[PDB]
Amino acid sequence: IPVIEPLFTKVTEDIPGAEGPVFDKNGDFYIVAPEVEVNGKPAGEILRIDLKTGKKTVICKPEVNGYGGIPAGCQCDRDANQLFVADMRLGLLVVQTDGTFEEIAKKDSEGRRMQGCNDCAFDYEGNLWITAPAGEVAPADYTRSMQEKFGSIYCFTTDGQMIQVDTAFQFPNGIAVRHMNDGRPYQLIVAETPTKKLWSYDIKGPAKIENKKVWGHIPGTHEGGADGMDFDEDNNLLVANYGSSHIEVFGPDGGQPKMRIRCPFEKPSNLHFKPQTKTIFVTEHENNAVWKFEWQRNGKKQYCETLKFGIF
Ligand SMILES: [Ca+2]
Ligand SMILES: [Ca+2]
Repeated sequence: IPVIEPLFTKVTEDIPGAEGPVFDKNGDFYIVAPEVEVNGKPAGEILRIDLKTGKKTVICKPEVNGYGGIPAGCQCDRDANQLFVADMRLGLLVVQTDGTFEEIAKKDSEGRRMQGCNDCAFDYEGNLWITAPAGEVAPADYTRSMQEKFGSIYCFTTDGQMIQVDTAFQFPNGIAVRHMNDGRPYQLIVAETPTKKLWSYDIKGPAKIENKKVWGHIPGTHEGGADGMDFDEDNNLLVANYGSSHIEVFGPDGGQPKMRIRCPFEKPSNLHFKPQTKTIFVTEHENNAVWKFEWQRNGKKQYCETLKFGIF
């Protein structure tokens, strides 16, 4: 498999469990620090990074009734410049730029208690597909599906429904949505970390997925596997292979990677493209840092980059 070795340039450092990189509607950059702790208890943070200086500013330190969150993944909204954040303890959060936030769901559409989330992906229809590898949200005792298959998948719809669309995953992690050229959402890709698998589903409509399939295979037998993921403008899927020192590049049809990207570290965690560029910001756990490198092309536009009142 072809492997490229692009220059990785340092962005920022010392962010415990550096995760969920995201750009907002203003082009501002954000990173989540799920692993920040205060006396052994979770006290996760959501930070804004000044790309010019690399200086950090924590805008939000989410906690509900004394229970600190473990913010792990982000997506920027389109109709409002707010961030939807997958939290391993609090579920789904909506965080404002001023640092204020709200807890979206205690329970799903079936009245079942909400599970802690890790990552999420907005489709062009505005529906948010979320991976839920943790057990029930706080106040429940923290649990994660690294060993047992109780990880779930949710779809938070435009009409405000938190619908569990699937479950029985062994740590569902990264997630991405494939769209047709006309903008129609038609395939969901879900990373199941320890099993070294990328699963796919046909999106038949909002909160409606069918035909679960093993879409791709993540290289290596190291501890870890597929973490964060995103598509480039040609629909190639770049997946951070935690523990392999590489970001895998799958073609539109999946299977085995068609190329790998060597990182100057062992634990790439998540990645995100800078709008209108080929620049991919990469978070990694070895140094709890953020880097950036130039990919072959621009990234696929995130939902936040689309236009509600767009003519074409
Ligand atoms: Ca993740
Ligand atoms: Ca991303």
